[PDB]
Amino acid sequence: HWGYGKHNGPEHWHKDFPIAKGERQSPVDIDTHTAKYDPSLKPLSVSYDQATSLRILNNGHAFNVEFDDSQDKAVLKGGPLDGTYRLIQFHFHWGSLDGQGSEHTVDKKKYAAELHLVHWNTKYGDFGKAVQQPDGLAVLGIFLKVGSAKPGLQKVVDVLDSIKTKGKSADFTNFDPRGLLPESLDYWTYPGSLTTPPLLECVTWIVLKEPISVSSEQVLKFRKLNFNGEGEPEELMVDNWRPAQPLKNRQIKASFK
Ligand SMILES: [Zn+2]
Repeated sequence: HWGYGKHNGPEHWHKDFPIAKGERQSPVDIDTHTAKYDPSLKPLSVSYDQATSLRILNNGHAFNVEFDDSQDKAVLKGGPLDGTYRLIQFHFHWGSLDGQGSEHTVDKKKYAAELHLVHWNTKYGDFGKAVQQPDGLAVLGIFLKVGSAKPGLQKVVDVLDSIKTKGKSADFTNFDPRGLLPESLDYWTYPGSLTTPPLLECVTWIVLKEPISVSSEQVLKFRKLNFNGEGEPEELMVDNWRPAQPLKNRQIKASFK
């Protein structure tokens, strides 16, 4: 019964998921002075023009915007990756206040939120098989700061009322995830894990340097979601982020100087 409260939050997760204290856990602090530029990293290739969104779901921990991943329609390639990784869903982590909410931090700076575009390695055939492999997933992480509105996020904001509580879903077709990207694709990369149980160590992380800006009103609407199901005492869906984990024997690489 893991979650983000005092009694079931990230300091507890190790009791059901011992990998929580593992060698390549996520998120991490990105120390920008110690990350090394790696001139051998290729530019990233984000091919989302044929992306087919289907549905949006409140899963009790976050909301997921789900995609049709039965063919190579929206893929991530290049960068640190070998092969082709298919988009399956995106979600966010965010805070109760603008001073916190992101999972990765940059020189200990916390952003208001963090977007995760989750992709799986097509060499493993499906998502469930991919998460059992050390190179099974590529997660594109994008920070959110509060400032100007993000026009391409507003369709997401406007559907959240219809999925307020755990287990609720809604049709969510024709959403274009290109409208969530910053201008630059400069990134940091490192090997890590899912940041929620089961905390599997199967992720190549690709964290963009450039945040996107969202409005105060936009993030206030994320904070009206609920962790509870319908007809349960209201617990607002806020601070659904895991804090930074020990880097251990890992090097964070930069794509840029
Ligand atoms: Zn996430």
